[PDB]
Amino acid sequence: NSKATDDAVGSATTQSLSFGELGRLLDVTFDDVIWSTPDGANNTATGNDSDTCSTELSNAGITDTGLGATGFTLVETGAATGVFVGDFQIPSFWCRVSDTTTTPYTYAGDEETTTGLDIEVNYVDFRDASGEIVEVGDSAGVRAN
Amino acid sequence: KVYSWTDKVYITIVAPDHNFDSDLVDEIGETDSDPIKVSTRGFDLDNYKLVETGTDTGIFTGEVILTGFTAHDADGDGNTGDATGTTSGSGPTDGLLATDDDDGLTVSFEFSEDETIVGSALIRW
Amino acid sequence: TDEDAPRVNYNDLGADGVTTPVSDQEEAPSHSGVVSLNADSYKIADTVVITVEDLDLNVDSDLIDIFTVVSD
Amino acid sequence: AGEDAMDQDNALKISVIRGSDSVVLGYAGASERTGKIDVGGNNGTISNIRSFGEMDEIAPDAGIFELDVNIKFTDGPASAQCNSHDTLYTALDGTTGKADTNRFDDGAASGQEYCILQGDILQVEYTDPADASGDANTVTDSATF
Repeated sequence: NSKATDDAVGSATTQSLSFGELGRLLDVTFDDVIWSTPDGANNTATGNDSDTCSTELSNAGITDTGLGATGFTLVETGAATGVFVGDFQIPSFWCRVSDTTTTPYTYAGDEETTTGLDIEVNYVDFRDASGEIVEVGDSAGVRAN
Repeated sequence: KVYSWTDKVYITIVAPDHNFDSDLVDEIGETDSDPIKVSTRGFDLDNYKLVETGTDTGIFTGEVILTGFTAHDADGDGNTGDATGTTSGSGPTDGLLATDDDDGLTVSFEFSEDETIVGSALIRW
Repeated sequence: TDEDAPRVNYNDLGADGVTTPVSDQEEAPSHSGVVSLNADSYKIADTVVITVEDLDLNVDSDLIDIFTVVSD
Repeated sequence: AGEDAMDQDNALKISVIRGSDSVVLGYAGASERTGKIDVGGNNGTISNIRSFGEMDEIAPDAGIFELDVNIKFTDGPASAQCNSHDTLYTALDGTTGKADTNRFDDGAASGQEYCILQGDILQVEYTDPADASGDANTVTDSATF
């Protein structure tokens, strides 16, 4: 929670630069908001009701409260393939981050259903083809019937 | 164009400007900055959400049911309560509105501040 | 049959890490027992034989299923 | 390819309507519990309503959930046409009494008894937690006695 790269792929060590966070490798965002599990002392918000977001997620039975909870990690396909494959299951309920301008993140007091929201990933590329930092990601939507 | 009481109306809005994200079903009427105002000649609902039919269609669809008023014996058996008169609902599908037997529906949409596009309907037997 | 068919349940930890269950079911319907005689007419001591075809009376694939006659 | 159950609490409502009066048979989707019969949804407390449990999926790859519920001849709106029988009401709660309050939240009006007549409409209420728009949605199906 102390580091600014919480719930992000990478390393605990992180330095702030003009291109973002050094320790931030890959992030998954719902509605362009990073999916993070409520933790620390900044998750005391309860929202419109008296139930905290973490307690609401626990009551809903969603153990996938964040990227770290799911255990999602990147693993190479082979010894020298150079292609990394990682996966996780989309939860029915997620806790929206109220603001990303503070560490640890301050989470909203109520959860919302992920259906209809657009799920977007962002892989931070330290060296592009010309050998510099280029931000690339993909987009998808959480369908519902 | 013409409705009776205890009837449901499907509200459709073609607003390509509000299709903010192609992979996200956009919504309107949620906040006070972008309000949706449904109203009769005496009753109204505030902050009524509307939902896009598709992820990248640009058309918003939602329905409200006119619950009428409970002060009438429509069945003629001699007791009130024929229609559960109640004004409630804020989502795109659970809107409930009370409406007199002689009233008029009004739906107003805002696309920019101090600018509003409105729709009208009438209620008869 | 249909929604009430015997279904076996088995939890599993998937490759992603969730404990999603995997289940399979197979219908166990019944059959209309048909009993008939080998001939339309029989003589005295003609050794009539009763053939009963009904798969639901088989209660073991190993042992030979038999049905005695009550003497009481 | 696995077992699924509709675990949403009280998402399904089963009710019988005769004109301007309505009576609810119970609720489905939550944990099975003992409860009485409410008339017109007057009882604000939902824990006192009978629960039929979670619906079970018909096939591992179907997505359709079926629940078997039986309706007694007493499970209907009160009317004076049924005074011909001094009906004994089977208790739905833990008590063994045959009084009216044992099966229904409130006693029937004087001169009237709970019953179902010819032409009564049987309706099922289901609240979808996420439609194609990912919000609350109500769908109904109706049958006529």
